[PDB]
Amino acid sequence: QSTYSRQIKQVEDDIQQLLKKINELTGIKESDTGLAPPALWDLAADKQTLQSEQPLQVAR
Amino acid sequence: MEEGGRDKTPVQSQQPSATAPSGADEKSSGKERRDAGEKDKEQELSEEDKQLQDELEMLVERLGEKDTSLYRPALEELRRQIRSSTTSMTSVPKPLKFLRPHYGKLKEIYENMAPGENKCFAADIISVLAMTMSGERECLKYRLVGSQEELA
Amino acid sequence: LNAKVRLLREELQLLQEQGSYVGEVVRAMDKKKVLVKVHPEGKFVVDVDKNIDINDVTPNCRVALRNDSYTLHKILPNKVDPLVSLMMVEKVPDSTYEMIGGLDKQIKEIKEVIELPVKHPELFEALGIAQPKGVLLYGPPGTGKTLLARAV
Amino acid sequence: TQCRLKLLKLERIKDYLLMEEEFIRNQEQMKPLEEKQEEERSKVDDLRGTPMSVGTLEEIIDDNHAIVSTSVGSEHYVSILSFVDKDLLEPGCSVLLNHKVHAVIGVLMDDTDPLVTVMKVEKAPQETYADIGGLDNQIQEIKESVELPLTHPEYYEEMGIKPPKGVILYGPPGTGKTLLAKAVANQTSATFLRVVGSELIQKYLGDGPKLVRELFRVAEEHAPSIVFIDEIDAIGTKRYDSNSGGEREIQRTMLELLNQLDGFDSRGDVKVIMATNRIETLDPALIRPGRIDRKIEFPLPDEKTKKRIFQIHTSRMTLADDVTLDDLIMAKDDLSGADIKAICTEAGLMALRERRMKVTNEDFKKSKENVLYKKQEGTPEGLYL
Amino acid sequence: CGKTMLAKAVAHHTTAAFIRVVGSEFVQKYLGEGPRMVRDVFRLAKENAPAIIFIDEIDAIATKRFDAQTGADREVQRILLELLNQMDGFDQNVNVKVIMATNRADTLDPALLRPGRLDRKIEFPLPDRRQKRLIFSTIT
Repeated sequence: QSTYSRQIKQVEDDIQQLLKKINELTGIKESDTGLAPPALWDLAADKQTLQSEQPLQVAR
Repeated sequence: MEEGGRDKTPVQSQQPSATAPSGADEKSSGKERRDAGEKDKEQELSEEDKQLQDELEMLVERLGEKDTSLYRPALEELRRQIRSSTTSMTSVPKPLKFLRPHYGKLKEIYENMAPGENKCFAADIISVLAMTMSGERECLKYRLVGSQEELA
Repeated sequence: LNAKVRLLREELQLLQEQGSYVGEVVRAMDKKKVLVKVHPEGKFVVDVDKNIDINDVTPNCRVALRNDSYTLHKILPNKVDPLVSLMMVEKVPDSTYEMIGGLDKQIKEIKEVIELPVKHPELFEALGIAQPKGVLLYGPPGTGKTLLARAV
Repeated sequence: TQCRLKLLKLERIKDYLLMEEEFIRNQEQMKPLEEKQEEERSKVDDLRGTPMSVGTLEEIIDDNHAIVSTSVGSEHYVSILSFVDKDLLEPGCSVLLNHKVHAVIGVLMDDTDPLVTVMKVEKAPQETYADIGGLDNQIQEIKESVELPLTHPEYYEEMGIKPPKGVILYGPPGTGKTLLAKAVANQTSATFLRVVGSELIQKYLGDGPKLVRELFRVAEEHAPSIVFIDEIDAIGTKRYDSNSGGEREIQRTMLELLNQLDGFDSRGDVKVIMATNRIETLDPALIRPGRIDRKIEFPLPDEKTKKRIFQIHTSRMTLADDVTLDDLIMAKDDLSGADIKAICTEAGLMALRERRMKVTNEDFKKSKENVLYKKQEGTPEGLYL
Repeated sequence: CGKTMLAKAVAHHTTAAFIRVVGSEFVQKYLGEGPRMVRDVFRLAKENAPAIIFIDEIDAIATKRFDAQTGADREVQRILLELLNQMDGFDQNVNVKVIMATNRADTLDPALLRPGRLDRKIEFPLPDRRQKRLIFSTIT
C-alpha cells in the first residue's frame, strides 16, 4: 500500500516524457513511403519543384 | 517543540493538553520525539510515565476535532522518528509504554489522509518499533482495532 | 557609445525580415516536423527550430513564429481567450466572509466545503466515491453570489 | 486490486527499458543502409522546402494525378511526385504538401489537422467494468453488442445473429452513460476517439457536416476503434433553434450523421457508443434499431438494483459496513444512479463539516435526505392532486 | 423631460472621450458576436479614461423574461448577465459604472439591480410645478 505509493509518483513523470518519444519511436526519418523506382521519378519532380510555373492550380 | 517552556515534560504537563488538539496538536509532537531522544535520563523518564495516563486520554478528544485542515499542520515529524535512532531502545521499562499511545496518533494520517507521502513517511516509524516491542505490540494493535471512538 | 551605435544598426537589419506570426503546436508528426495551427490563417507544417524542438515543446502549447517561413521562435504560455479580457475588468479581488456575512455560522459553512478539496483532492476521492462535483452558492442579493466568490 | 498494483511494478521497469531500446532501433544505429530505406529518407528532404502546407485530399485519379485542397490559397491539381502510390492514398485523408510544388509526399500519420488532435483521446481511461458504479446487467448489455463480436466471433457465428455498427444509450439521465462508454473502451485496448456535439454545431457555413463524416474516416485508419459521439442530440434534434444560424446548421449536421450510420445497409466498419441524456421529448430523426440493433434503456434504480450499485461504492468508503447494506437501501427511496453516487460522496464531505474525518452511519443517513430534498422540491411529492 | 439631456450636458463639460452605444449595438453583428461586443465597449473606455459609457436603450436587455426556444433571445440574455458582472469587477477601484436611460422602472430587474450598485437611482418628478415655471421663464 505504502511501498507502492512512491512508485505511483515517479511513474507519472515517466509517462509525460514518453508521450513526446512516441513521435520518434514511429520513426526519426522524414520519409513516408518510397521504393527504388521513385528515385527515377524524382529527377523529373525536381524541375517541377524548381519552377513556380508548376504546381497547377484548379480554377473554374 | 524541544522547548523547556512546556511542550514536553521538564516537569509535569497538564495545561496544554486540552487546548492544543483543536487547532492542531502541538503537545504530543515534542513530547514523544524530543523528550525521549535528548534525555534517556530515567528520573526524567518517570515524569513522562506519570504523564502517560493523560497521553491515553488524548486519543478521544483528537478524534472529535478531526477535519483535514486541523490535522495536516499538526504532525509531519512524529512520522519520521525511529526508536533505535533516539536510542530509546536502550531503556525498556518506560519507553515501551510511551509507544502504546504513539501508535494511536499515527493511524489517522496513514489511510484517512489519502496522498502517497503520508503512507511512506509513516511506514518507517511503525516497523522498527513493532519488531522490538513484540507481544505487547499484538495487544497494542487490538486496542486500535476496537477504536476509542468507532468512526471511519 | 560604440555599443549604442551597434544596437541600432543590428536592430535595423534583424527586424527588416518580413513576417513573424504566432501559431500553436497542436501536435507533432513522425516526419520530425510539427503541425502548426496558425490562428486566423492557413495551417503550416514546419521543421523544428534549433532554438526549440519537439522535446522542448509539449502538445497544445502556444508558440511564436518568425518570418514568412513560419519557423518556430519561443514558447508562449498565453493564448487569446475571452478569460484574458474578463480578467482586465476583474482587476484584484476583495472582501472576506465576515464583511459580507456577519454571523459566525455563515463563514464556517462556506469555508469547510470549499477550501478543503483545493488543499487535498486525493482525500475526497477516498472519502466517498469519486471527487466532489459542482457546488452551488445561492442566497438573496444579501449575500451577493459573485462578490462571495471573490472573497473565497 | 492486488493485481492492479502489481501491473504498475512491471510498467515502471518498462518505461525505462523502452526509452533506451527505442534509441538503437529507430535509427542512428539502424541508420539506412538499404537501397529502399535510404531512398525515401534522402528524396523527401531534397523535394521538401520549408514552409510546407497541409492539405486534405479531395479525390484521386488513376493516372498518377490527384486533386487536393491546401489550407492556403487555392486548391491544386497535383501530381503524385514520387513516394506513395495510388492505393496508399484515399480521399478524406490529410496529406502533406510542399509549397514549392504541391504534391503528396505521403501519409503514414493517420491524418494531422487540429480536428484530429481534439478527436484523439486515444490513450485509454483506467475506467473499466466493475471499477464503475454501475449495474451489473446494464454494462453487460453495452458489452454484448459493442465489444463481443470482435472478442469472440464464436458465439455470434454459431448462434447465427447479426453484428451491429453501434449502440445507443439514452437516459433518464444520471445513469452513467459516459462511464459505460469509457469502461468498454479500455477493455478493447483500441483507440478511443471523442467529440462533443456542440463543437460540430457552428455559425460558419458548411463546416459541420465535414467533421461529422470525418469522425468515421479518422477512426477507420486507426481501426479497430470505438468512436464516442458525446451527446448526439446536440447536433441532432435538441435546439439551436431557427434564429441564430441554427435554421440551416442543425438540419445538415443531423442529417449527415443519420445517413452514414444508416447507409444503404448496416456497414459494420467501426463501432460506435453513442450517449444521450434522453430521447424522451426530442423529435424523430435519429438512428433506429436494426442498424445498431440493440438500443439500451436505463431504469431508475429500485431497491433490488440499488444493492449492485451500492456494494461497489461501500468498499472505498467505510463505516456503512457495520450497518447492513440491505437495510440502508430499503430505508432510502427510489433515485437515479448519479443521485446514489452523489449521496455517497456527499457522506464523505458532510463528516468534514460535522468536525469528523470521514463517513459514519450518521453522516450516511443525513446525505440521503439532502439529495432527496432537492428532487422533492424540484418535482412533485407524495399524494394526489 | 430631457432626462438624457442632463447626461449630454455633463458629458460635454468634462472635455474627454464619450463612448455612446445603444442596446442594438451590444447584440450581434455576425451572430453570436453580441456578447463579445459587451466586453469590448467597457474595456475600450478604460484605455481612453476619463471616459463615459452611456446606454440609451436597455428596453429588451434589462427585462427578466427571455427564452432559448427563440434563437434570437440567446444573445440578449447574455448581454444582461455580462452587465451584472461589470458592476462587480468595477468595484473597489476608480472605475465609474454604467450610466443608462429607460422609459420606465418596471423593465429593469428588482433583485439583480438595486441601489448601492448604482449609487443614485434617480426618478424625475412627473408632477413638478417649479420645473414648468423654469420652461416658461426662458421665453421671459
